[PDB]
Amino acid sequence: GSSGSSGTGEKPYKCNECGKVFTQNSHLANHQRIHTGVKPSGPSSG
Ligand SMILES: [Zn+2]
Repeated sequence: GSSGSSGTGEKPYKCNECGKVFTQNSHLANHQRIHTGVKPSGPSSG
């Protein structure tokens, strides 16, 4: 199962999605936001 060598890098917080890194955790989490659907469902109107 895709048991290949695609993901080298020992970091505390890395956005595997793109390949970035953030000292803090929140930074990475908030960033991952762009790596997922963000349709205007809540009280937001785009
Ligand atoms: Zn990213």
